[PDB]
Amino acid sequence: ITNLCPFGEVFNATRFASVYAWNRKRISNCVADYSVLYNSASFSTFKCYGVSPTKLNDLCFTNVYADSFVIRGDEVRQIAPGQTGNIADYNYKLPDDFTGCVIAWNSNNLDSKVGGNYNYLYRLFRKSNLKPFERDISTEIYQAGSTPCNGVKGFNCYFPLQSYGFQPTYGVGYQPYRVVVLSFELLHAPATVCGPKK
Amino acid sequence: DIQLTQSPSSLSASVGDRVTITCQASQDISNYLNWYQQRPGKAPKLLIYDASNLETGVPSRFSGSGSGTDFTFTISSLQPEDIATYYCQQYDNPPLTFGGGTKLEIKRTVAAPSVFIFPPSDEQLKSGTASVVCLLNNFYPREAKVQWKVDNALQSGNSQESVTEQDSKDSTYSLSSTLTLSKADYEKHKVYACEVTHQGLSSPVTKSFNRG
Amino acid sequence: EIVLTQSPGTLSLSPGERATLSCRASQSVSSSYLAWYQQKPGQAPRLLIYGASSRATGIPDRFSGSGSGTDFTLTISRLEPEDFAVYYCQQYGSSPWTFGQGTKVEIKRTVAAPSVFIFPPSDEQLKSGTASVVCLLNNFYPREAKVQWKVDNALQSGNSQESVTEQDSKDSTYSLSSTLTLSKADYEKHKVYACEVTHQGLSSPVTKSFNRGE
Amino acid sequence: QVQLVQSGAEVKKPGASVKVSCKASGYTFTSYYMHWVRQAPGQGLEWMGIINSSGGSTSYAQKFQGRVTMTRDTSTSTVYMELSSLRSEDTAVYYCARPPRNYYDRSGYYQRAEYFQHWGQGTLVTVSSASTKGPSVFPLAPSGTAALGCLVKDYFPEPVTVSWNSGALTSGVHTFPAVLQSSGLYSLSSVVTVPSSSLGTQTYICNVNHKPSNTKVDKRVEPKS
Amino acid sequence: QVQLVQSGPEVKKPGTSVKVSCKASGITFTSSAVQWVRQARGQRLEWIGWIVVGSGNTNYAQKFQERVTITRDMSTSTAYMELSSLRSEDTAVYYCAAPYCSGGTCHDGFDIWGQGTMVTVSSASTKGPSVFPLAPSSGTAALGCLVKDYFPEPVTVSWNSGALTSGVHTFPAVLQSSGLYSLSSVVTVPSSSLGTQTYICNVNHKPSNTKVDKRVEPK
Ligand SMILES: *[C@@H]1O[C@H](CO)[C@@H](O)[C@H](O)[C@H]1NC(C)=O
Repeated sequence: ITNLCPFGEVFNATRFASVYAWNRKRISNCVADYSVLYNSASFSTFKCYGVSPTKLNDLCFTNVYADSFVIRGDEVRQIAPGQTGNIADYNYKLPDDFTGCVIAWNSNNLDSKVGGNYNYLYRLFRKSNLKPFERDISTEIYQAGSTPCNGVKGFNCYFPLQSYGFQPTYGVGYQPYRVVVLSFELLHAPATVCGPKK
Repeated sequence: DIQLTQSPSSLSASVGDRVTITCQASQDISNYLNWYQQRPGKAPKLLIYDASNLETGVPSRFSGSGSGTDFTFTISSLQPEDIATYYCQQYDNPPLTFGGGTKLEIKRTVAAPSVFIFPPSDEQLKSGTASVVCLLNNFYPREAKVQWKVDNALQSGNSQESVTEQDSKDSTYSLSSTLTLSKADYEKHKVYACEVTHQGLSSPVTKSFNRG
Repeated sequence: EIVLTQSPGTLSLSPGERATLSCRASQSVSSSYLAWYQQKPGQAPRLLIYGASSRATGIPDRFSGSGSGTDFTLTISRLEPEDFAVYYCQQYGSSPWTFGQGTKVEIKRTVAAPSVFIFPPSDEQLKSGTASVVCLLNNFYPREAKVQWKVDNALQSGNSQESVTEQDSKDSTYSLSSTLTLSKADYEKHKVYACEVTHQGLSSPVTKSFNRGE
Repeated sequence: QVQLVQSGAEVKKPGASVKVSCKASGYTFTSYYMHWVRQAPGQGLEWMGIINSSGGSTSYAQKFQGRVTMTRDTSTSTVYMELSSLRSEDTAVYYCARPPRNYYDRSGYYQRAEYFQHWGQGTLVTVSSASTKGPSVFPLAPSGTAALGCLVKDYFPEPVTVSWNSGALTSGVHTFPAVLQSSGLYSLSSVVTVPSSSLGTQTYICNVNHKPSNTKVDKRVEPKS
Repeated sequence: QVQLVQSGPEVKKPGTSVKVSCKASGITFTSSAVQWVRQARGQRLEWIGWIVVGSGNTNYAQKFQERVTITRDMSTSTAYMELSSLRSEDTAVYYCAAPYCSGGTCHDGFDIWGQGTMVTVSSASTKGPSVFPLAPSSGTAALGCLVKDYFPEPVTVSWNSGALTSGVHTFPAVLQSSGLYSLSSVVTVPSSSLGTQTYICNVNHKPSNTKVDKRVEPK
């Protein structure tokens, strides 16, 4: 607990990661002012589990984690405990006992292109579901059958990543959304991230 | 408690049509209303939550709307596997309550039944009872008339019918009728027949066997 | 492309023997990317073998597959009358996923004499102004048969059409239908209609005849 | 990978009690509420109550208050619903249902999310004085397309499960709903249509399971000769 | 019940397009792939091309690359094959095929096939068939039906709504020089059943939407 935690770096970053390669910022030894988050009206999703956001300035934690990525709007519902889908199963999984906040806002003006933004990708094939907070960035050919693929595309041998190709669509559910997930860790250790009141 | 009145109780429509069922609450329940689809014999499966949100994995053909007291649930392109009973459920105030349900049926082209007849097994004859089974396979519409004839004598009071739910693939039904007699009564007669009357048959179709 | 040559073009064997079909590729193809299909008449292809040696689910043991490199073999031991079909090999490890030309597996049988039937045109068809006479040859083997239409002991030519079915899956026989088409006037000008069947199973040609109006 | 697996169908005498279990797997058991919903045969759905899997606090619907007890065992990740003084109206399929977690919105307000995303397979509870009876399985021998089947007769209570060739055969299978005979015993038939040519080649066996009596019967059905 | 079901037969004027559907059931569609193959009458199988359901990636044979478009609709688990610039050489039966898949695992070969869709491309119009009885004469007798003056292929013929199948022979149709098709479907029955048992032939022509039930009586 010393200087202020750099939340604006996470939220106002020029570029966001692909969901399959989601970014994580580890926040330690600072004073965290969450008022800039829960007093803003720009967010379309703001859901906290195990904690109320209006109390965050009065709480202390061992560490805080800020995960950021981009997904489709109709996929934001999958960033929640117990959910399923391509994002939750193969790209970014929250734990059942999650303590934190999920914050998402429409980023069509930033991440959409008339010709499509193909810099943003998601994992489409995987042998098994991701464990909570697991990151998988491999590009190995997915083996759909029992025949080894030998790193070559073909029948039952598919590239595992697929691009969103974000465009300025008509339905908001198809547009890109930027997501920040705040995780509040509590261990048997001194607290290093505290709200200004503490 | 808050009572949820669903309408209609049941309905039928052809493949491809748009279907809109409604759920009305006794009091104000905001938008905390959910829609489940229960296929025959299985647990209800959530399709719409909070009156408009499509559950992950649900096809886009399903939709919902409403806030307050009146709610609607809509299927855009009716599909063969949409055959189920649909329930609305509120959680604005305990206790949680469900609607009365809406049984959705599918219209298709008329298909004639295939009729088979089964004499009693010798093993069952050992027990002192005879069961004759008449099977109608893969027909539409549901209505059919199965008439048992023993030596051309029309039988009533000694048979029971059971009809399957609509098949999720071909939208047809199947029916089984069982005629039960004692071995003494069974051995007393020769010709056992079941007669089937259906919209898909110009004339009734009889399948019979002789006990010999 | 990869060229798939099947051998031989046609295969005639008696039931109980062992049939050996060869499939050759212009270049090497991975074994786990070669398949054998069996297609019966009026039916879709059925996956017989996949991976050049693995049987699809529910496929009998009398079907076997082997081979590697540029040569693959499908062997049907204990040949059965229902195995008359066209058997295809397909490679699906390199685009385009080419097929073989197919091998026609036919069943040998004892010589069988056809049963000859005649049907005069119905009154319903006469009221329409056209007459069709049908001669049916039922359950004969081999395929080679000769059908001659005779109207008032006059041989007909250029006015009859024949149709032969595929080999039966049970008794391995063939069936033929010959249709003679005339106008109302031409049909009513004549009296006696006969079709003559010449076949290996008949000592002499068999004529089946009817008299118009009787 | 979430699974709610419930205990088997049971018969209980009137005035007695029944305890239905629901074993949870594939998720952190203590992180979710567990609800119980029952369905009488041919009727609608009725909410019974809710239990906190963490601390075991419960809240029951008024019409079941004093008659239902909801418990949880964190060691076995199992939730139990116990209903006493059983009457005929209590004959129903009982379900454990799991909704997602609740959450706080931007304003700090607690928001509930009681929509049931997971269900158990259900448990049929029959309230009757009749005694359990195992079924008798009889063949329905066959004759294009032929049809064969198995007749499962004189059992109690519901249900029985019929598979064909140990699950290998599913196409063309019709298992008809049971009928309550005049003798108070249930009876159903399971039929399947097959190609005629397969009559002399493929073997057909029906496997019938009446769990409430621990009855497993394998019956080979062959054409009559 | 695991099946692939295709759309019914189609008649299309030359130069137009045809869209064949292929609906999947019993399978994890999202992990599978669909290949489309064509077979001309009395010919070999011809590979058209395939699609990966999850990604939509397609790969076509060189002959169809400029003419075929293969798509899928995952909300209905239905794949589609569209053929454009239809010429008389496109008259054939078109099959879709897919491997069975358990969620993530898939079978290592195309083991599921559709029934096929017969597509005829020609300038002739669609004409319904006329059905006439070939009545048996007066220890085994023979009867049948004549299906005359229809276009295009195919026609389906059953007897007693499928109850009678032994001894039946439905001959392949022959195109009578007028450009319409003619076919005959016969069956042999014992000579003691003409005056007692009734026989009806059921003919269906889907391209003209014609269902006919003709009873055959001995004269
Ligand atoms: C991002 O920038 C906007 C405008 O400059 C500001 O209102 C907002 O508070 C910033 N976000 C954070 C987390 O500081």
